[PDB]
Amino acid sequence: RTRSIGLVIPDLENTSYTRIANYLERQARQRGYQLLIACSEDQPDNEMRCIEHLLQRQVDAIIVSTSLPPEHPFYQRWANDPFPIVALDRALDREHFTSVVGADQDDAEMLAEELRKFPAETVLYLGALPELSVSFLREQGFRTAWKDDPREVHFLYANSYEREAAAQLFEKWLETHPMPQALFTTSFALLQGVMDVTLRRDGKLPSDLAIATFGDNELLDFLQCPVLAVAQRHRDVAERVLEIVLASLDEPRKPKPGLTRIKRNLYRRGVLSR
Amino acid sequence: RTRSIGLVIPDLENTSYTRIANYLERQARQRGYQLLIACSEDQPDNEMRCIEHLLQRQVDAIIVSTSLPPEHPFYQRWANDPFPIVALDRALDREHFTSVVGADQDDAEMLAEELRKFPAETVLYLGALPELSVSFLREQGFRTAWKDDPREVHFLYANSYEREAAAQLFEKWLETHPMPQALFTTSFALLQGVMDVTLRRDGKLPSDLAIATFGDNELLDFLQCPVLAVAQRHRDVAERVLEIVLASLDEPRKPKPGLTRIKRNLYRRGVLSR
Repeated sequence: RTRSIGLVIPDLENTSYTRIANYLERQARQRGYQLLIACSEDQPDNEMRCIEHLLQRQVDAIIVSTSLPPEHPFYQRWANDPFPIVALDRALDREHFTSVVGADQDDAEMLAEELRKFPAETVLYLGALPELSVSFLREQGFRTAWKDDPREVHFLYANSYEREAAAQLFEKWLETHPMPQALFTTSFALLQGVMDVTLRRDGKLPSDLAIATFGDNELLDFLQCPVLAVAQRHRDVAERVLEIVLASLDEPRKPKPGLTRIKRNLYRRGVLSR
Repeated sequence: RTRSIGLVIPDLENTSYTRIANYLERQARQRGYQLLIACSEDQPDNEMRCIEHLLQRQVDAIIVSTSLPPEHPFYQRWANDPFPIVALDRALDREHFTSVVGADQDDAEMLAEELRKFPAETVLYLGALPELSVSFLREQGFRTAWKDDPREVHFLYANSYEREAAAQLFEKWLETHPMPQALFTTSFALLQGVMDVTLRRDGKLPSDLAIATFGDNELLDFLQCPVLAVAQRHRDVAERVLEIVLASLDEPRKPKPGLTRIKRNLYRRGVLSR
């Protein structure tokens, strides 16, 4: 017992991971628990050796945001081990591990439901990598809220979740199709890309466009148009992850394996903050 | 020998501290150490107990962004002690400790000298807490670059490095004077404060105001006026700190005690971005 918990995440560069790490650090310190941050750079081999380096340092538990294909046999080593691995953001084997993930589907529905209330003839759904779950979960939540609505929705998918990729595709798409009144993006990076194109061409970012995006930024309040944004309950996430770590260490018999979900918060910015 | 280093910072929320922490863990992991983060919340009492805790966990060295004044009696305990204690951002005793700090005067002048080149008449320096060391140096640097300039500079000073303090003051000042043609802020928060009121009044962020700020943000690119931004070399700072940590462990002597000013990088945004 070193009264310490390993936390493996991609990097402390992403605000989402950092804010959760922030809330978790102040959470853990509060109970005389140290937190050991070992980043993977989202590389599988790095993660595996970040794990053992925590084990070498007599860590009491690990919290992981795994980059492996979860089933990958590495974590099946601790499948029936009382040593607790608690997953964050990206789930582990749902039969041998507790995982705190988000509720992308219900989130995407809520956000989509809200955007639809805005008048707009032409609508554009912009995502990326529909092969992935986060991409599909979000599309499904959206399609759910736009089921019996008459309006046609143009769907457009980029090769990656990047600013440049979105910029290129949206610009190419503007040749055939015209500018939309309503927009739905599944990451902030996509919206950036779309905005770059609108700053080009127009010179002026829009004041006649309902924006709806995943991820949140406070600087969206300066925009001249209505924007809707969803972001994680970073603190509420941290609480739940830690409660499970403590339950496994303290209580007799660990919590049930499987997913537990936490919904995002909606934010009305741009003109909706006035 | 645990092969571990303790970091003590205010929080994992401030951009600069997190980015520095990011580039520091990635470096520390490579050299084969494990950072332990302990946040003071910028409270003296907390800061002190953190160091008690980290020391108790057999840590090899500590990096600190201290909340205490440079020659506080608490850190005189390790003044002639060979156990390394390196200082980040906020400097410790300038003769018994080595401090990796910024070049606020140099950076201010550089940024100021750049801002001058635009054709403005009414230029406004907005700062906060003038008597503080950091506030002083930035006022100092600015005056150097606007020494022989034959143009007035109304200096305005908020009573906190905060957004609403800046806004109130500026809008109350905007009664007595007309709109500046150039502008110089001493933090990002003060720039926020100014833009809030400019978004009021005008209902639109300016397109003709030459802007110079401390602290960077990519989203400044979307502005439609000239923008100059200056921010830390997180990676340089991080790796140059850690170099001193290892030199203190390995080399038969402790390196020169004193300040090592690392200069900030300049970026161009708004219309300058495109």
